[PDB]
Amino acid sequence: ASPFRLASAGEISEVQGILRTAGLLGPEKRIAYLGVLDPARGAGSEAEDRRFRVFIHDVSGARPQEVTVSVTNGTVISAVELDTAATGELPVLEEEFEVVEQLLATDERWLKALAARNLDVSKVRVAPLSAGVFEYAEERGRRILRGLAFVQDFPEDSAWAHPVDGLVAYVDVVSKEVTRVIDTGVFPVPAEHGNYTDPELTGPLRTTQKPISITQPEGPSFTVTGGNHIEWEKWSLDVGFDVREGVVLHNIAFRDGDRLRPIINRASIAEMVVPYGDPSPIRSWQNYFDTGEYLVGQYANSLELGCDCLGDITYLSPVISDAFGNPREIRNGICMHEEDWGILAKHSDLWSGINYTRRNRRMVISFFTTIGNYDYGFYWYLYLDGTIEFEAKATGVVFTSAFPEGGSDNISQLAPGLGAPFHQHIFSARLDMAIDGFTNRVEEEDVVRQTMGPGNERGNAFSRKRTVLTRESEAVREADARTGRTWIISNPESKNRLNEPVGYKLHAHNQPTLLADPGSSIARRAAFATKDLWVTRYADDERYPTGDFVNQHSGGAGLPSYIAQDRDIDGQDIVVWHTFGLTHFPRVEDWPIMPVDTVGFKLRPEGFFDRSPVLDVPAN
Amino acid sequence: ASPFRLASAGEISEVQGILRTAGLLGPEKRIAYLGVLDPARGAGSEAEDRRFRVFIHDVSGARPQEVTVSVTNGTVISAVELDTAATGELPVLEEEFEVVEQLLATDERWLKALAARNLDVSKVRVAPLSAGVFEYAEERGRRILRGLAFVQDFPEDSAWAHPVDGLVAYVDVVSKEVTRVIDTGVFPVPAEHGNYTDPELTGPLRTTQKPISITQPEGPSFTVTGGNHIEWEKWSLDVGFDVREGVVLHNIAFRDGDRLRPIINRASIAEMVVPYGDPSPIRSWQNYFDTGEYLVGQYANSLELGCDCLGDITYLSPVISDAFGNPREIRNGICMHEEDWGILAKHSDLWSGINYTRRNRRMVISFFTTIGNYDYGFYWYLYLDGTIEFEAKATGVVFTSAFPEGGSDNISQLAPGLGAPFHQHIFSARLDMAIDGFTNRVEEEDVVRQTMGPGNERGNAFSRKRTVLTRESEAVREADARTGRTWIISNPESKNRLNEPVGYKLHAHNQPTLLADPGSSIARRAAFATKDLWVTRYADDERYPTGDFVNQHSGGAGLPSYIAQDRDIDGQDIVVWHTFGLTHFPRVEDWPIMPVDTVGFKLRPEGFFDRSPVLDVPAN
Ligand SMILES: [Cu+2]
Ligand SMILES: [Cu+2]
Ligand code: NA
Repeated sequence: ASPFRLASAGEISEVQGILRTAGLLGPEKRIAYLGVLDPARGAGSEAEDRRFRVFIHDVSGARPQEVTVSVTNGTVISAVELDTAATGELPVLEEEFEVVEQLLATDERWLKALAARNLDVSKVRVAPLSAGVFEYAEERGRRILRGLAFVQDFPEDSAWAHPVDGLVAYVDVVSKEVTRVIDTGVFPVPAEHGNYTDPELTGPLRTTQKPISITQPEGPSFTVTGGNHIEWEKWSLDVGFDVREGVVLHNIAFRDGDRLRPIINRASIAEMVVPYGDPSPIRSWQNYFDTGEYLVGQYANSLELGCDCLGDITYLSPVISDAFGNPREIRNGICMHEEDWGILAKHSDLWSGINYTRRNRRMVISFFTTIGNYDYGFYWYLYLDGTIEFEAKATGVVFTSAFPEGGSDNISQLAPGLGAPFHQHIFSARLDMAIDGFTNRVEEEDVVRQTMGPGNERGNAFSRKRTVLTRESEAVREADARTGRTWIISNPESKNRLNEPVGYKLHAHNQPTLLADPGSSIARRAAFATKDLWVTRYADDERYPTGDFVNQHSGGAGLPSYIAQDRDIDGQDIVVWHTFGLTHFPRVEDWPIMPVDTVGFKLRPEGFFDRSPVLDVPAN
Repeated sequence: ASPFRLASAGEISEVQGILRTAGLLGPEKRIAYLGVLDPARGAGSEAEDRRFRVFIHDVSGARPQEVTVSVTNGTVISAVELDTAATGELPVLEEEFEVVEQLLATDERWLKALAARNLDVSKVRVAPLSAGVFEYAEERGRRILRGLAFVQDFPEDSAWAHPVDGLVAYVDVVSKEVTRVIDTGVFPVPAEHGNYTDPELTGPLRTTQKPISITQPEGPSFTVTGGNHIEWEKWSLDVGFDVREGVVLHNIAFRDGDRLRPIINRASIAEMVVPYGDPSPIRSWQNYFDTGEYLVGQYANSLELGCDCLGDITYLSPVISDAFGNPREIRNGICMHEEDWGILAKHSDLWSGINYTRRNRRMVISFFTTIGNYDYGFYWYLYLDGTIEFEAKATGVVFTSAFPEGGSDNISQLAPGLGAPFHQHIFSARLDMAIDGFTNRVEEEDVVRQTMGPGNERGNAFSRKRTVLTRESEAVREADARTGRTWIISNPESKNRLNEPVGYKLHAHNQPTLLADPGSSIARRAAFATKDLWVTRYADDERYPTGDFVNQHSGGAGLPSYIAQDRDIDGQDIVVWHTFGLTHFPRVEDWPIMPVDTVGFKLRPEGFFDRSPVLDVPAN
């Protein structure tokens, strides 16, 4: 019934049938992206029309197409031919990754480079990576992947321990041509293995860890209805899944007495970029747009009970399309559970004699994705007190290189001869806000220091200032941790019982933003990552901070083009885009497999409620 | 057996006897502080000598004394008379709290102020607050408390809902004189109650929460020996307790193979200040030094199983002295337990076919204190991967005032006519470092951006720089979140297998430091709070960042005086002092009892180990 329900296998099969009947999905076509469109703005609107957006690639080299289909009515709504040299290439296909290593194994330049290093081609793995846009004019309008080589000594060996530095190749994956092979010189291949399940490396396993048992004897406190609608401790929301963005939260609302009060209409991680900071020509092109180029939902893991998710777990198993339009289920791809979260509130009062303690808990919605060497966990948390938090967990195996003799300013040493280039992991959260409805505004709040003098004779006073962002051209903001800067999203037409506008406050971690030179290719393609906060007026087609087609696309799309419209955002339907990330100088302890590091953000009520919203929590 | 064992009831009883026989503990004497002294520096220290430091107050007006006694030998080691106008007053005594309300209840100025407001003196509670040092020359050398009034409508009523603004009194608690009563005008006393257990306010309690059962069927993974020595998952440490500082961690070390490697010699929260930013003369003097003036350990809560600490809990019950030298047990004052902490490391490798997941855990050592309206939880965490983290949890009831007609730049409105002045909560962690031994140094690490040009043709490179702090005069540092600034504590004489000095990196939260004007009394007395990081050379008597006697001390004591010695800290026995805090603009949701907010810091290994230290964690 719900328009926000997960896509079903039948819906995906029906999209395939509709495309086939329309003549759009013959044997030379491949589906590079397929996802459900959210309902347009309008309460009720069209009753039931589930629409899907499809990007269709052609392996014969014909122009690709963007197609919108109505699965309800069995019709193609629109189909447009794309000029990829202008608007960008489609996302990378899983089947294109395998092509790179195979093509290189028969290229005379590649074989000659490996022979110079006394390497057996049968043992050389090639990491196929997105190409970006640089100085190679022949790449415009072609689908290019770039390949970096690693040696696998035996089938269970971690190839990441054995990078083949000084060598890179570029491959046209449609015409199946190796365009360039670049060899800047022989580096020793690091010889130490990185096999973290080898007892020679682990030593004997610990026998000291006693079990921790987390159980819910009466079951969990949340309910799931309609497949993906959650009700938990006054919160209400729908859990969506999109092959590009991964988990998407819809319709986040809080039940305050008799009233269901909206907070966030749609929350997602709408892009994530991983730029590398090594100026070697072997790697200076390396920038992953995991969301926009690779599609993080496509690579979601099946999560194992007791290992990945511990406790009383409820799973969702989202369905995506494969490259031919057949449904593929990601079994146990989303874990949901509640967690104890320590003390919520506590006070022992001398004068009244009352001692009061209450415990907190949070609802957790998570998934994990694996892109090559890296593994990322995406965690959304809802707390009893109205706080919403996102946390990204980064782990996996660091990307490696040789460590140059004499050292490096841009690479860490992990093991003898083994380096790890400096890089960042930067996320963009897209928060389509709906604080008590859609009439919202953003205020920047700074601490204000005051000078000792008249009206402040003891020099103790301090204050704060709020500045309303009224137009998009002034809504590109930077962090300032030293002034305690936060941003408040409020509804100027909905007041609390003190006659102040209701609001939520965004607390950032204030980590560095994109470090690359502003003139670089990556700064132009990932312009969102250069500033901490952007606010736009809502528009149906403004979905991603990097635009629709990120692969091999120059600048020109995404947030800088949206904000040029300079739209009114003072008490309007607005979207907050928050950039946050980790700057990774790898340490020895990250090798041979990296312990989790985290980054995120949170939103806390700011006069949204008329008093604490957790006065009705029982004592247990 | 261990020199670091908790003080026992028998030890305190023996101190009382020694003082009594020496003639130092007559009926006019009160113990304001008593604590065990740490062993002096000595890698061959064998002969047991348990020494206690005592501050003795005299209620008849005679000079107080600082006394050191040896419990082992039954002797007074030293006894010095204190000139408090010079070096500061002794900490506030619990018995002096009651004296303020009783003295004001018979003062004709106070009674006339209450009569104008139609307040029954029997219902007026007085919060007894520390005085600080301001313009009143008559207070130098006298023990002063200041009192602010709150109305309790009935014995179980929350008086904090009913502040009596416009009224403050100063009291000499030794001569039992009311020195000043200041009445700046009548403000309405806010009438709404704040009784968070009243069903009229809570509404019906939730019936939706289902239980979360956390058990350890084989018991916990840590061992406790000698009363307070912990071994857990390669970690080794001693858990101390001091009536001023609270929980103190000693001898933090990590067992790396067959070697016990020291990391931190002593960790404590050595001061915490709560400065208020309301310029009203009723409150412009208000600054709590909860550690230095009140002693946070003496107000530690007894923690209840299943409410305060959930899971398989091991308790410590520290012993302190009362004002007469009798031992007093704080039953269940410290909770220790381990808890699951999500994913530790995870990777699914395409090329090897190996799927790997391990879970993380942390050891938790905590206590809770209550000082008047506020309640603070102090949490130390040890993680499997070598991370050490501190977290403070702030809750309780916010301090209130009237909300002025026409509003305020320095006070939030919480309820009709009820205000909450702006304030901060600022902590100082004192970390006596011992990274692989005592020869340590500190480096400041900044991210370095690079410009596009030769050697960086694509404009992607970035780097970092490290600056060694070589003398105390250059070791007062500020945060810089925009450049990703961290501090590394390393041992230049102990190298990892890559021939780099072993180290640990301190990650701050980069919250604002003290906001008061630099010329203010509070900036002088809480100078530590004006900067994020200080490094000193270790000295036995440099224990607190604010000096030994904080109460009514005129300023400059502690860190500014220590740093002025300008000692060598480059490869020496050093102490790191980290300032961190919360800036609190109270929100409606903080009333009538405030949900927990948190702040803290963490330390992560930085080439301390030769590879990841958690390769031997089993799958379970
Ligand atoms: Cu990384
Ligand atoms: Cu506060
Ligand atoms: Na919106």
